[PDB]
Amino acid sequence: TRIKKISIEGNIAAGKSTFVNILKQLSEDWEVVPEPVARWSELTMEQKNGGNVLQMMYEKPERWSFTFQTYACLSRIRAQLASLNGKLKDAEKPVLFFERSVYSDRYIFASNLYESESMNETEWTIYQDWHDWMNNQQSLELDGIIYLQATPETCLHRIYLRGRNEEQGIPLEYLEKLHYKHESWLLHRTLKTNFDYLQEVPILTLDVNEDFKDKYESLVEKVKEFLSTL
Amino acid sequence: TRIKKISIEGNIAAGKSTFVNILKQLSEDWEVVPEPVARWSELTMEQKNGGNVLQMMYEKPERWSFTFQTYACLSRIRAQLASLNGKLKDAEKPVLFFERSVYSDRYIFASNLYESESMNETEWTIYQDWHDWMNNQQSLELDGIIYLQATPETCLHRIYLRGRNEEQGIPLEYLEKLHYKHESWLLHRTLKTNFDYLQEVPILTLDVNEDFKDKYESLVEKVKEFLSTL
Ligand SMILES: CCCN(c1nc(-c2nc(N)cc(N)n2)cs1)c1cc(-c2ccc(S(=O)(=O)N3CCN(C)CC3)nc2)ccc1C
Ligand SMILES: CCCN(c1nc(-c2nc(N)cc(N)n2)cs1)c1cc(-c2ccc(S(=O)(=O)N3CCN(C)CC3)nc2)ccc1C
Ligand SMILES: O=c1ccn([C@@H]2O[C@H](COP(=O)(O)OP(=O)(O)O)[C@@H](O)[C@H]2O)c(=O)[nH]1
Ligand SMILES: O=c1ccn([C@@H]2O[C@H](COP(=O)(O)OP(=O)(O)O)[C@@H](O)[C@H]2O)c(=O)[nH]1
Ligand code: NA
Ligand code: NA
Repeated sequence: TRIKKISIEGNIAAGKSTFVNILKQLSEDWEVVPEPVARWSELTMEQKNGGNVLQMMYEKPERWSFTFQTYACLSRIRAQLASLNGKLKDAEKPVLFFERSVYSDRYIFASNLYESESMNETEWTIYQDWHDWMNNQQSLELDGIIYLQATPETCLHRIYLRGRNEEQGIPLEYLEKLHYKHESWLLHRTLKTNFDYLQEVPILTLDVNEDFKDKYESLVEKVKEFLSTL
Repeated sequence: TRIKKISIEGNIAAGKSTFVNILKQLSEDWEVVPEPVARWSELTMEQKNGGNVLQMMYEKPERWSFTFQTYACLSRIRAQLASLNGKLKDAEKPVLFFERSVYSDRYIFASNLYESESMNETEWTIYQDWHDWMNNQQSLELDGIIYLQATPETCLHRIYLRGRNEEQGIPLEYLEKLHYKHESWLLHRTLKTNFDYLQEVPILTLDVNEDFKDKYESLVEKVKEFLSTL
């Protein structure tokens, strides 16, 4: 019938890609939209652009943050809309799991870059104006959020496990800042956003500090119970 | 009934703002969408952002070209859509004159900045991808184009008449480059674009080298004849 839209949120290396790849296999009624930035980490024009932008970002974040954030968010909206229009047309209970959302783009990542002076006030105000508009010009509004909650230390350890050379420099302090933002948005619900409906969207919080790759049935049971409430 | 969309195109200081302000007064069925960049040259968030971006552009175009071009084009689409949805609902023969278009944004200005190395290949490819997408996600497609054709020398003289301090440094060579692009697009129709319908859109070319402020009736007669053909 109508596709349920669920975003999977969480810190760097919390296990979102891992969890989403588990979910996709469990039901023909379940599909996933992987995060464009994750895929930037035969190549399409977007992958070539995104690999160049990520590389330049590691080199000079105060030059590239606005360009990166705008392209990442555009790429996400395009990919989410393509799945929403493309998939699950013959499903009985269709669910589309988004790996992160246009809200994590703005309120986690772009916000953090502005706070670190990697965007100036004009870049940040243009970005928010563009986001406010790019989102209204609607069908991507979330039915629920699944928060994969891990400690900064767990996420630092999982960056090490994943082994991308570019990321081994990421310090615990950066992960603690992103952790606080997620806790403010999704646990305390203190974060004010420009999207009124978000204060009321249901949120399922899953503790993923314990390795779940071979032992995920309890997490999936909580996902199925949560889905039945929507 | 259905609003006719006509873009007014031409080099810097050819007399577009002048012509559009003449047209708006002549018919209750005629409305105009002034160019956001022109208005950046009580202040809204967009005017504050746009004044800052223009100022930084004069200082360092190779840092600010991508940010400026994206914001100018967004601002234009927003303003054109607002007029298309807002105005001329009780008109018998409604016409909306756009001061320039999303096509002059990309194929005149952004293209020129890429050619001058003020955008690198990644910035230019991201911009074109964004434009290709930002335009499809449709109701702004043009019914006709009015080309206000002036020599670079006329336009250089009219920059002097207009007297904006920031512009007095603009050299003839820059105006000659923008002139060639307009002639390729609108006179020879040699310019290849990613918008197939544009090769076939009617174009009215008006020679505006002679001052028309007190003597514009022949130009308006050619506009009314052109409109009757659409
Ligand atoms: C794996 C993280 C990749 N990463 C980023 N990703 C995103 C992102 N944005 C989305 N919209 C979606 C999405 N999925 N991802 C935004 S930025 C990234 C981060 C840093 C970076 C390094 C170091 C510190 S810091 O805290 O040590 N510090 C340094 C000194 N000074 C400036 C203050 C801050 N901060 C950020 C540099 C490059 C990059 C690509
Ligand atoms: C009145 C023109 C304002 N102007 C511009 N406007 C637009 C624009 N874009 C739209 N999408 C819509 C729209 N309405 N306008 C784009 S750029 C602008 C132009 C220059 C500038 C100066 C000098 C030379 S140059 O040829 O002398 N040369 C210098 C050495 N080196 C780099 C090679 C080039 N080129 C550009 C610098 C700032 C600015 C704001
Ligand atoms: O229960 C888990 C969850 C994740 N990982 C590993 O932790 C790293 C990061 O996970 P992922 O890529 O899923 O994190 P994301 O950034 O997508 O949240 C990867 O090497 C995973 O194989 C793990 O070993 N056990
Ligand atoms: O027939 C004309 C057309 C224009 N102008 C002057 O030329 C300058 C630039 O015109 P406009 O602002 O209309 O140019 P645009 O950049 O909008 O094409 C202004 O000072 C106008 O008053 C003029 O004196 N006579
Ligand atoms: Na599936
Ligand atoms: Na009018």
